[PDB]
Amino acid sequence: TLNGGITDMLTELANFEKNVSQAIHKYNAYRKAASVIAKYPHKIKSGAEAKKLPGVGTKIAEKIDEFLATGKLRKLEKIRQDDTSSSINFLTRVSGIGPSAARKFVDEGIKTLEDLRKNEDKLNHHQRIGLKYFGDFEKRIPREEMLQMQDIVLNEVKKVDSEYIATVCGSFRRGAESSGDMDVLLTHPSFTSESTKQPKLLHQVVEQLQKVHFITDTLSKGETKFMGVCQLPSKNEKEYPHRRIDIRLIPKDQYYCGVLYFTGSDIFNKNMRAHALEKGFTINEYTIRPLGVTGVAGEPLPVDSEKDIFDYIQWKYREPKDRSE
DNA sequence: CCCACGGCCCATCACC
DNA sequence: GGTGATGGGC
DNA sequence: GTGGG
Ligand SMILES: Nc1ccn([C@H]2C[C@H](O)[C@@H](COP(=O)(O)NP(=O)(O)OP(=O)(O)O)O2)c(=O)n1
Ligand SMILES: [Mn+2]
Ligand SMILES: [Mn+2]
Ligand code: NA
Ligand code: NA
Repeated sequence: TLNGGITDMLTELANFEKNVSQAIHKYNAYRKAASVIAKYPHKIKSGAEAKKLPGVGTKIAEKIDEFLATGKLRKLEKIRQDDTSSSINFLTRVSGIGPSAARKFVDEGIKTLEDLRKNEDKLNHHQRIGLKYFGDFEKRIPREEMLQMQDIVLNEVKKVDSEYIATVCGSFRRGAESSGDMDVLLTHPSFTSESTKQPKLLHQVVEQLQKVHFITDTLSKGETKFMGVCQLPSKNEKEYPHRRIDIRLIPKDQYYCGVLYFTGSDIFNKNMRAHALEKGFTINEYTIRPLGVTGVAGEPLPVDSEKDIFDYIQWKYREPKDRSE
């Protein structure tokens, strides 16, 4: 909340570049600037002060100057008033509609929730589910409900096979009081980086959760990755909101790089890979690998904790609750 | 000045 | 029909 | 939009 007025401006500018301009690198630029400003311990009094930070350059500093002088930014006013940009920005709030589809709809004169209902025939399955649960999907999930969800997922997973390990990651694991969705990491001793020892590994768990009517809809489903919709049961009382759930099956011998990754935050992961590279390592969601002189990655290093990955790249260990960058 | 900007799974659509 | 191309998501 | 090169 120290520099919240600035980070809101930068976030809104970022979304505009992603959704409307389709400039993904500008989007990331703004997001980067917002994050670096966000973990800055003094409250910014001028743009030149902010320009000291990496990620904040000339253009953003100007915008910070204009904002601190007037409490708003003209560029954002023009954007909000512009009706095509407005329409396109809104449609992307529907799951399954990205910058491309949103722009295509608006060009056809389709630019509201009602217009989407009226033209439902033009939506794919994903976009239809997103439209259906539009309100629910923009609701935060209180941590109290996450724990109820966690209990159910962990248990039904046990009911299929007790050797399964299901770990809730994401913002939940970072100890957030509310989450946008539920992220589940799944492993089994059969599945390592050396085979396909079980087929239907992810299917069994998905199917079991559908059977107890916890999972209600499927957005996508393959052999290692499920993207879908879930809902808590009601005791008798108003229904719980339908929630987004992601399930990711990962080789058991790569569990810790997996849980590090799926815990996030997404920007923290960009920071960690960025530092890891300066220290002669390449990290992804699966492994950490050393680099030779030529910039050629060796074979995966041994990992048996999250702290192990931190030690290689010589970072002091940070609790998941301190990765919300 | 100029360019690189963590990446891969899954669904669908254009094209043959 | 099978594909390669692309979008959307994490 | 930014910073390293
Ligand atoms: N581009 C991306 C997208 C996601 N991720 C990782 C880090 C995230 O913590 C994890 C899950 O993403 P997520 O569910 O969209 N957001 P996250 O759980 O961190 O916070 P919420 O908005 O869900 O409450 O995937 C990433 O590293 N790079
Ligand atoms: Mn999440
Ligand atoms: Mn998620
Ligand atoms: Na700077
Ligand atoms: Na969307």
